[PDB]
Amino acid sequence: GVPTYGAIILDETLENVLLVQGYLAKSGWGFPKGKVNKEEAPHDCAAREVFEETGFDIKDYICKDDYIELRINDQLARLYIIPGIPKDTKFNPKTRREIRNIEWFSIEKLPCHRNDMTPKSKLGLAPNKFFMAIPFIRPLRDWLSRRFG
Ligand SMILES: c1csc(-c2ncc[nH]2)c1
Repeated sequence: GVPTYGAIILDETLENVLLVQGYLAKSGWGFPKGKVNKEEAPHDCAAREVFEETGFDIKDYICKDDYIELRINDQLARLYIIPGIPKDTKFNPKTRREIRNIEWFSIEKLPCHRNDMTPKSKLGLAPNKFFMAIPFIRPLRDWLSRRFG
């Protein structure tokens, strides 16, 4: 799989994160990210995808060692951590044919797993509009604990 790169953008209080909503297969809410181009450097892919999806330029704020990286079905996804972006920042995507909406969400209110259906004696998980974000929520909480207490 081609690796993906993007960002976890937080506000000044460290309470809230920035999610984007796409269309169709990407119909729920997720962190802004995308596939790396041939010969493009990881920090440059992250800034590019985040600028296309949100209109905000992170290049001056990336810290090369501050990220969370997960492998999901043998595809690597890395999101650079970008704290202290004011909640009154105007975000506007390039690509409104790809992005429906852009919003701030409370970190403590986001799920870090989906719910089962063991009320109904049925296997699997119930749908959740935060599917794409879920896998990063517990590692982000643990990384904020370590770096800021
Ligand atoms: C693939 C992309 S996100 C994802 C996931 N979210 C929650 C559990 N697995 C799998």
